[PDB]
Amino acid sequence: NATRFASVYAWNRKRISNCVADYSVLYNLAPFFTFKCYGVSPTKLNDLCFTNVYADSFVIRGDEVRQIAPGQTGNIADYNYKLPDDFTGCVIAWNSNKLDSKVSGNYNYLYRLFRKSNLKPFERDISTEIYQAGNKPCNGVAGFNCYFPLRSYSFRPTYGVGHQPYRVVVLSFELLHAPATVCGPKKSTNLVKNKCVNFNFNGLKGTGVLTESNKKFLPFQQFGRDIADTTDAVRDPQTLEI
Amino acid sequence: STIEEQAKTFLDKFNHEAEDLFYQSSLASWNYNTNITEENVQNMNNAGDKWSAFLKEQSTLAQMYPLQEIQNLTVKLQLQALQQNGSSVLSEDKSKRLNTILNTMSTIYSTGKVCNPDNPQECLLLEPGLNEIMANSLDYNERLWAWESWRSEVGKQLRPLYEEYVVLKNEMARANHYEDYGDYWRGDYEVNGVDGYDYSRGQLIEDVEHTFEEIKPLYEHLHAYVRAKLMNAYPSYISPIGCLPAHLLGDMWGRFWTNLYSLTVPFGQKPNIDVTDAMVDQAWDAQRIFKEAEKFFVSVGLPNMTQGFWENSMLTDPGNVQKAVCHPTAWDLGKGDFRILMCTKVTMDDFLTAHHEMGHIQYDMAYAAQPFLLRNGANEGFHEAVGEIMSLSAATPKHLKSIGLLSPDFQEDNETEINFLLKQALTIVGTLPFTYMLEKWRWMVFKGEIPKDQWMKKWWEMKREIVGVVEPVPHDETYCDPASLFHVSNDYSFIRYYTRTLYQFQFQEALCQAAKHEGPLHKCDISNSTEAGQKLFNMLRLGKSEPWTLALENVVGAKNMNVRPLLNYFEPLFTWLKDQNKNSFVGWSTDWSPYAD
Repeated sequence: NATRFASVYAWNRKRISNCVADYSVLYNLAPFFTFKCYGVSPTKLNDLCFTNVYADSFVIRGDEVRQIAPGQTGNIADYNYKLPDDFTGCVIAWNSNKLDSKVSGNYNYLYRLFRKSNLKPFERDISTEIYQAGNKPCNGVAGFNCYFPLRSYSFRPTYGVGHQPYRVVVLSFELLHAPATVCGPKKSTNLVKNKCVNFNFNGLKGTGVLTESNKKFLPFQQFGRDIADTTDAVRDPQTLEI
Repeated sequence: STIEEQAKTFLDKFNHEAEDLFYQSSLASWNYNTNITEENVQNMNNAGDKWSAFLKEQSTLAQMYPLQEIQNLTVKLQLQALQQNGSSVLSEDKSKRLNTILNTMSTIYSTGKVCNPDNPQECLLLEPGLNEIMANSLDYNERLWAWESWRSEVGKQLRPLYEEYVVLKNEMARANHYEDYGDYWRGDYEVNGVDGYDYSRGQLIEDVEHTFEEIKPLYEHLHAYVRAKLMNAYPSYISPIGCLPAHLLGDMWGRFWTNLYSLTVPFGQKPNIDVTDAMVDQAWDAQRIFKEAEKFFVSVGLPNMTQGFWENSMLTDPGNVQKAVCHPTAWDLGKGDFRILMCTKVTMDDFLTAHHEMGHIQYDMAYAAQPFLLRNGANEGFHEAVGEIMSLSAATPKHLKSIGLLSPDFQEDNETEINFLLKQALTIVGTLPFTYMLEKWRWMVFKGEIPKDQWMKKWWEMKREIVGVVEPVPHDETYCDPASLFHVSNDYSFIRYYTRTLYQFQFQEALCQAAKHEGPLHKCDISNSTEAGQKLFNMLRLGKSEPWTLALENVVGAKNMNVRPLLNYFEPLFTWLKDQNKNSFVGWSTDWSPYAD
């Protein structure tokens, strides 16, 4: 929900690490235009989580959302950015006709359509290289069969479905050998007392009766044990009470 | 560094402001057609000159080393639409004079003022005025004024203005390694790089001649049917042996024969098929007429449209304070978007153009992720040939029953479809030899084999042996009959209307062979068939990445331009015009003249 963004070859690295993800206001409300992705379903992201999450901010056409796919070739998918075969993220697009556009042409952020070679996945290429396709060199200018790359946007909110400003935020997920740091929301239930019920806590699982405790405790603890090494205490994960 | 690895990187800093400098002249021309103010015309000029200089700034810096090192087929087919230098190969006094002669040629065509020389005290406006007085005036002296005087006050100074315009037009194309400007319209038809499917520009001269030989039995029976029905209207003006006069064809020149339908009715006891009387009872508005017409696009198998089409484009004229020009043009404004500006009324001709102008949207929708040089037609006439397949399928009485339009018990005999097919004969077949004799006139005055005195004498000698009309007065070498139209004065291509009627018929003859329709092809409707879109989806997405020779292989399978879909579409029209022409004269002759008294 930013007010600015970046180019598709000048991708910033929003390093989401050591966070708590809240998808009850973003995924469940869904104020975006389309909500469709592959690999991992968005309903599995609340019950499964990953090591490092990386994000970006880039606005493209509505015709280039078919190019954002794992294993895709074509116009954008080999020359501006590339999605790998192990892509476990999701791609969300939203029409930004009232925010990201500009009257009298949008001449500020640039994008490409071709390249010298096939780039690597998540490659930040900001080069202004000189091309030479034939047998005579170009000395820095374009020519017959000599071309150059670097031109900006054409956004305006008065037209149809093809090249409206669509803000695409690719939330790339990555599971490594390191333990997880950023995970999604998980619903809670009510708490009943003075009854033989089961326990499903944040770090406890068992069956017992919840009564009022009269002992002292440390707030950085999860549970406590008695003199016979049995679990006789539980801290609430929401409130500071045992 | 390797020669084989380097394919194509032109589309970075060319193909992103080829739209964007045209974008700033796109809405500025669109606001010129909706909000005609004093400052909404100035933004067309300074932004359109930036895009006009963009095609000449990169052309001067593309003059280094030649073409023959390329290997890929995708490189060469987009290279032909950029290496045309245009006007930038002439001098400073010759190239900029072409820009000034094109602005004075479109001004007097739109703002012309010509009226009666007998009583010039009341002098009227041309374009809403003279377009509608041709239909209702049943007089010989009244129709003589609207054809002769219009080329006598507007077209009198174009004859010393078109002679040096042709001479400068030869210099800009002979330096572009072509033989003439005559193959500049045939430069889009040039196919090279594929073995077995090579279509040169010299092959197109015999191909229009090959498809014109078999239309001469079909056109001369329509030439003898309008003439035989004008005996009770004009008893002593039109000869039964000779040709028809050219000042009574219904329009300003005689391209369309649409106003000659009400006078040549075959049977007056049965009513015509009409949506206009049944529209005002159910109270339709502007939201209905595009939504059920877009239901025709879903039922073949093309996907839906989002909210950007309904809140941006309007269908109602924005008040009576501000003037809005509403000519039917589907706005192809760059890399796959369409805003529709149409002054819609309760009119059957407005209803068929709702399917026509949305048929140019569905061609550019499929290659919306393709480059802009491939975002075009397969030729110039390929864009409007795939647009009117939705209008001829919506004029079918089997389609009107499934929606809820006309009466559910309507009689359909053999004498019902003949009045519909002769309405299509003056829309499709009636403009077909008229497209031939003007494009052959364009291909005979550009090469320069003829002198200046045979410039206009060759024009009226072709019309008495190709289309079968004769002028009532003779013209000298100071007037111009073909140069008073919309396409020739604003420098547009006229080859695109001969291939409009040919590529449309090739697609509709095979579309319900997939949908399994038994009967004639004027009862063919392409709706309620999900497998009918899959034959089109490999054709709607090929644009100019594949040429027009390989584009016809997946529907009809003919690599050449043939006339055989045009014959069995009109199979009651070939049989029922034969028995009524037993005693009249078949064809025309070159001896009758109205001024040879």
